[PDB]
Amino acid sequence: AVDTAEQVYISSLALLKMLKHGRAGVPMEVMGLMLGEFVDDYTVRVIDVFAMPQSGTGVSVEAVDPVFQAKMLDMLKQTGRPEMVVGWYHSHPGFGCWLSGVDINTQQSFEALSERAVAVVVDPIQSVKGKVVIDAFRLINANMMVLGHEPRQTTSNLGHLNKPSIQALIHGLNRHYYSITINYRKNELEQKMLLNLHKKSWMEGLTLQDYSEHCKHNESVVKEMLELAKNYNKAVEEEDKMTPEQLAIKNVGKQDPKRHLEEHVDVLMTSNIVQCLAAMLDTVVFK
Amino acid sequence: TPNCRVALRNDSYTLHKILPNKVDPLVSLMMVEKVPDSTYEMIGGLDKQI
Amino acid sequence: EFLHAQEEVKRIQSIPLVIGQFLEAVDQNTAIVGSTTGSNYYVRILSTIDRELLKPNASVALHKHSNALV
Amino acid sequence: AVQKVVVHPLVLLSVVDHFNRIGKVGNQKRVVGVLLGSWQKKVLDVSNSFAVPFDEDDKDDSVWFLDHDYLENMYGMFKKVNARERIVGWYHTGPKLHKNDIAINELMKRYCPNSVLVIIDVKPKDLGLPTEAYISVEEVHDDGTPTSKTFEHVTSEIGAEEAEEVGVEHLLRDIKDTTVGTLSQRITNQVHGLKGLNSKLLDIRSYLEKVATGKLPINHQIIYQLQDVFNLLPDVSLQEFVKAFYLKTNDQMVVVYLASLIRSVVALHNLINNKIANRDAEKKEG
Ligand SMILES: [Zn+2]
Repeated sequence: AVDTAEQVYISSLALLKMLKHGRAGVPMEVMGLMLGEFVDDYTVRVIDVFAMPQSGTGVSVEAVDPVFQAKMLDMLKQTGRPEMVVGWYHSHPGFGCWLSGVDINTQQSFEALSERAVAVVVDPIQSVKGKVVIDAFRLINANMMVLGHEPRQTTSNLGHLNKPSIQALIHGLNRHYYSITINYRKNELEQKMLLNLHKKSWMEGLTLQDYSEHCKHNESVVKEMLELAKNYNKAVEEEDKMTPEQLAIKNVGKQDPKRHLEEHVDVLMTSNIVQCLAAMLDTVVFK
Repeated sequence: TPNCRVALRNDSYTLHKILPNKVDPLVSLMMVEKVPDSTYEMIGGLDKQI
Repeated sequence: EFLHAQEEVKRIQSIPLVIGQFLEAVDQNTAIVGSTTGSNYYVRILSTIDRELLKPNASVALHKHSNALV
Repeated sequence: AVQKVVVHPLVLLSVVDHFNRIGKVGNQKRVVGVLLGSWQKKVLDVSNSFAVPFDEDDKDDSVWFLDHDYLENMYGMFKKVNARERIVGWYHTGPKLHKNDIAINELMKRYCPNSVLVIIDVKPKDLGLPTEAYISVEEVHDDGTPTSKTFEHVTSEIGAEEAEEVGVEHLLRDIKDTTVGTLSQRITNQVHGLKGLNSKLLDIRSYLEKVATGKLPINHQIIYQLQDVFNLLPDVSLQEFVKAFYLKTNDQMVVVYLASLIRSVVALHNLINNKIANRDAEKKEG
């Protein structure tokens, strides 16, 4: 009768509702509630994520309106599907992820009212390059002071999916709460239709990018390649032959030998091949 | 070690690494590094001060 | 994955960020730079940047979070 | 006066969410909800949406019901939590639409003046077929035909802003198709760029074989709308010939002398170093 290793099943539209609401008010700590379904002991799912109307207080238990939620939940019973909340979320743009002074209290109020109520922290100012630092957490009780926390029993995936970094284990890990693993519920009827409407172009794959700027682009690159070739000429004729293998390894440039020599040459080669082949095909097709 | 700079972690304020060479910012004014500008015989007349 | 790695290093460095100044160099792939908001830092460099460009205390680029040489 | 719409991917999967919500007991095979919008100048943009319970009797195909109190509640909640997003129209699924969509639209134009609909395709997702949109127009028909509605089409697109693509890219993680490809993605772009061409040719081939073969009253509009394509395409002449070999020589010879010289000498320099490195360890192993 204890936890081992839970797994949070998030949906594709769940995280999309998380990023847009987090990006919406960035300097005002957006705050909403997480709605899912406890399917068994140690797997938990969430498909539908709604937001909450915020207040002057901010992320707290007071911004959670009870009469708005039950009015909202009742109207969701007839449209879509009725279910019970399984947690909450908030946004910490000022730092990474850890449970704040009042985040731990509203966690206690939710796991006393609901069952376990996993809290999700999303940093909207970090989800920028190609990755998101979304993490969820779960409070452990203070009664297990003589037993080691995270009662893992039959699992070896816990070394994966994140290790606790120095910016995480300073605030509350692992003595207050613990981390949890989250995977992505990918399936068909969602994934291929997202790709075919985002990264897909029908009329664009056969255009010609008319040759005012096209052959013009094949001229500014020849000059800088020539100077690199003359610089490549300068090093190859030079040929220091006193202690060569140490002089080569302590004096690297990472731009002379083959870095700036074939990079643009490859780019100019592929572009005119694509351009001429698309030019030849339309001459085969169009009369 | 006197005037020993160290790398401090910016989260827990823990030591990271003993740092190398001592405090010398703005040595661009220092160490002129160019030896020839003028010879000795182009002064003349002031040999006592020399 | 090698093409993912080139794209990763490309988009890691073309974002709005602060401008700092080179101060000193420890060794290969680690240097001592400080911001223009004071409070001298200690970060790593990227291997793209030519090492024969920071002898003086010249203006460099610093990330907001990693605060590394960009 | 709508140029084109550009709804995020948030409602796209949603409908499929709500279609997955109803499919346990639902025998309607269509999902009709309410589209939200933020009408800026002339281009349209959708961020959010919601659904509403809707059934339609297949007998007499003219009987529908919409819950407006649920519309008046949930929209007022959305404006309360987010005072940016407002009503712009509605949506349904299924390519074959039922003929009450005029009756849906004429009622809820008391909400939105420039009311607009978007059709998504939940089951067809194999060929190239994104979302589709119409516009609410009330004219006679053309000039000499009886009066009608004549749903006019507005072009569509799937835009994608910042701070959702990182949520998009991190959910893909399967092929991910990086930008400018190394000559193999571009050929596939021309393959399925042309697999969409003959598909439209085959589709319009089945159209002309049923537009006269005695089926329905031919549209005088579409008659000259097809005629100005065939005798307006360009042909070959002498001027096209002398110009093509002029610039094809120019577009080739650079790639000739860049590939055949620069890539060649590098491989020779790579030959020199390893054969020296092969013979230096060989002369000094023993
Ligand atoms: Zn918080």
